[PDB]
Amino acid sequence: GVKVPRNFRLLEELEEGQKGVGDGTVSWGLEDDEDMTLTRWTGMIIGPPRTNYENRIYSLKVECGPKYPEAPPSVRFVTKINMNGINNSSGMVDARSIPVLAKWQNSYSIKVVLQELRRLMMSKENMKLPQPPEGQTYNN
Amino acid sequence: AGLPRRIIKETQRLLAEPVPGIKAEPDESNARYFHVVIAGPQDSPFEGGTFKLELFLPEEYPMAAPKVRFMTKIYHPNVDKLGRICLDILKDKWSPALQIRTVLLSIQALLSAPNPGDPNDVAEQWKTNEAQAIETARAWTRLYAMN
Repeated sequence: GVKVPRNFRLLEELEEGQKGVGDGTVSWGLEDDEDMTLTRWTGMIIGPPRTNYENRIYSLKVECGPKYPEAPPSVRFVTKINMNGINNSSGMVDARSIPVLAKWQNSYSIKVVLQELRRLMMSKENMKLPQPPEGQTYNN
Repeated sequence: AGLPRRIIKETQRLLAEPVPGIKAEPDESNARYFHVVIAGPQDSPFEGGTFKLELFLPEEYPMAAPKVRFMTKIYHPNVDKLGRICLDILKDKWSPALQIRTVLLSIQALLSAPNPGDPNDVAEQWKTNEAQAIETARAWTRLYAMN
């Protein structure tokens, strides 16, 4: 079929981010509003209800490299979180442990990644994990 | 089994009869994706500079407008911080009768004669202090468009 080139796909995601989607429990935008490369993004996830993540806002950094969206983006939590697939010391998201990233398709997007991480927060193996104090962030 | 004739024609015409001051090269992977360089027009504050632009022909081309954006930072009332271009024919006034060549020289004409009146800080600066806006445009040309 017809592939939309990286920069134009990212402009589409930019506009969708600004319009917002669904109930607004995930959101994304450019980290630097003068970054013409559209590389570094800020992600936000509202922790889901009836989990240990509830009523907490999670900030993330999402990096869309030169081969995005053929290649998956790199993701890390800024806000500290105890969650399977997330390195507990650095916040880095292990792609092999998150199915959307391990089985990446070029139809996916920053939105899809954030929605998946939020869905996974509701999983039996995550929803009961004791969390660090609210507000803490990793370094680097 | 490939591209519509029009695209083949327009692609081949861009490489055979190039618009003066404008270079266009095909992407090495995407036959609807083009890398453009526009020379700053003579007697403009962008003169002497070269500006990277990218062009994409969407599936619905020519029913749908081509997608165009600056990749070189530029101080201009019709170009934003991410390089997006506000030009009638790229959205509202686009018709299939227009072609890629028309878009490129129109963008070039925009550089030759900025339109501050267009419904941002840049455009507003160009209205109230045009002299300073022009020297700022020249400054950014020196900083971002000379290599």
